[PDB]
Amino acid sequence: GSHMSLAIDLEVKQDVLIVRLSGELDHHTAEELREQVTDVLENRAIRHIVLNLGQLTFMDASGLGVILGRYKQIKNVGGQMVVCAVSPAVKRLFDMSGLFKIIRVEADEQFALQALGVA
Amino acid sequence: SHMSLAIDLEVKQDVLIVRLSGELDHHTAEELREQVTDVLENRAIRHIVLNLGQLTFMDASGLGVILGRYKQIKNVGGQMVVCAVSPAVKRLFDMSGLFKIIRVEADEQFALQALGVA
Amino acid sequence: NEMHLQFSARSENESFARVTVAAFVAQLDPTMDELTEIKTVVSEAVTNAIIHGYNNDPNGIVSISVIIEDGVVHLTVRDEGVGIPDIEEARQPLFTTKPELERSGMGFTIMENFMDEVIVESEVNKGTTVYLKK
Amino acid sequence: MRNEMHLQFSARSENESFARVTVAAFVAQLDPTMDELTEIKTVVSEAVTNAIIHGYNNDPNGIVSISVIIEDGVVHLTVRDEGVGIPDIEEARQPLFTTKPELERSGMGFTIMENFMDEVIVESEVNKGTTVYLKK
Ligand SMILES: Nc1ncnc2c1ncn2[C@@H]1O[C@H](COP(=O)(O)OP(=O)(O)OP(=O)(O)O)[C@@H](O)[C@H]1O
Ligand SMILES: Nc1ncnc2c1ncn2[C@@H]1O[C@H](COP(=O)(O)OP(=O)(O)OP(=O)(O)O)[C@@H](O)[C@H]1O
Ligand SMILES: [Mg+2]
Ligand SMILES: [Mg+2]
Repeated sequence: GSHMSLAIDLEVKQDVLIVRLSGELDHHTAEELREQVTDVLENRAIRHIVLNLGQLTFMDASGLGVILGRYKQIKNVGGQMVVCAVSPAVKRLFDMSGLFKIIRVEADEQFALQALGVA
Repeated sequence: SHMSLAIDLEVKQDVLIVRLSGELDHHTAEELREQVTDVLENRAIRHIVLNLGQLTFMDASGLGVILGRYKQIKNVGGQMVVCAVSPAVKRLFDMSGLFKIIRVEADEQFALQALGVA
Repeated sequence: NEMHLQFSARSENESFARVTVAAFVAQLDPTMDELTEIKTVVSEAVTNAIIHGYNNDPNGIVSISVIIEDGVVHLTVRDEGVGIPDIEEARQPLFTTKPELERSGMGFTIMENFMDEVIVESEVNKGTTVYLKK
Repeated sequence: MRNEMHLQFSARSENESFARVTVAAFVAQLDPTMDELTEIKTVVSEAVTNAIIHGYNNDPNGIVSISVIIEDGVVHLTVRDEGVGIPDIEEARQPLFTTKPELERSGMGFTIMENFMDEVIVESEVNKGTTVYLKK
């Protein structure tokens, strides 16, 4: 839907980029996310990313792809990426890809910010 | 197998009230036809009031089942009144020219008044 | 952009079919009315195929195509069913060959009023095709 | 008894959501659970995306064909591909393997399909096409 089928929300808290997702995260949609995020990383010195999946309706391997791509971006700058408000459906995919061994998970945004020494 | 159209029926004296919720299509209109003709066999019904207020969709299968029910009511000297008709549905009553044979009312109280029940 | 959908001729698939169609066309951001007409038209043509074209025999298959281009919705419904003998006669308002099933004979009339065009091609015992444009 | 649906559509990413939702709709007739449905939609999306990114390289003139033959409570799903194919299918069957890293693909596609379905048969001949059969 031109972001309907998804809805991306971004906010920088000092050196941290928060990405809040609402909708389905698939090939079509994960490409748009990638475009907006990589765009913010070029324009600002972002060290950490927090990904709020609380309102996420769906996710496929296209969702894992864009997440790892973002982690490698964050990895080089010596940062951390934290996902929060993850539903079981989505948590499951993190278990197969073994994405967890590289991405910290938290209950909500506040605990993700605490994990990044911001709060 | 009914969640595509919910059918609510109630007999008030010699009047059968049919209130519809959902879509009224081929599949769905056939189930309506069955419950109604069934009530007509078990009870001496002269008039029918069709409340279309919560109706989401209707096709020519809707007209068909209504027309078949009119002929049934015509036979006993009765009247059929449809009420709370949406524009979309009203439009179809205009093509088939179903109006020439079916009275239309604002809604269920006025339908009943037209039938001298209230 | 194009979509094609086939399915066994069971009345239980009719809603699914028209909803599927409306979902694909929604990419042209139509109105609720514009959508309502399309879904009705689809429902009208698909029902014809099932009751007439296959005589309510589920082993039959209904084929719906939706080719969208330059804002135009090119909808086609086909069936390899019974076919239509006299088409100039079926096109006659209030005409039907299934009055035992309470069919009112309003189909093509509706399709005609909802669509900017309606072409019904057919050969007996081969099946049929109905092309609509909006 | 059985009921079947077939869906074809242009290889564009804007149709993907549409396709899996359509499949999920048809399958819904077996009154599945939200998890059962989610796995199927995930699976459909996984296979359909494979066809679109690894058969037709994002090119839309391609056509993806999904078949859903339901019978005796079983869902028999299939996907097609008249585009480029898999030269070493068995090697593709290897966890994490991908041709597209510039496109950030992780090689999960099949691993996901195998874990969500009771069966996964991938047939293919190069330059001819690719066909993934899933059962549940
Ligand atoms: N796919 C088809 N195969 C064979 N005959 C068909 C087909 N579609 C329509 N017809 C014939 O054309 C006549 C026309 O259409 P309409 O579509 O007006 O019919 P009905 O189905 O009789 O009416 P209604 O839409 O009110 O149910 C039908 O009565 C039927 O005999
Ligand atoms: N329809 C297809 N046509 C041609 N090659 C295919 C097709 N489907 C899969 N493949 C090949 O199988 C390999 C693997 O699968 P997966 O499906 O796991 O891949 P990805 O697409 O690389 O991974 P992911 O699903 O995580 O993005 C692909 O990299 C691709 O080369
Ligand atoms: Mg008809
Ligand atoms: Mg893949």
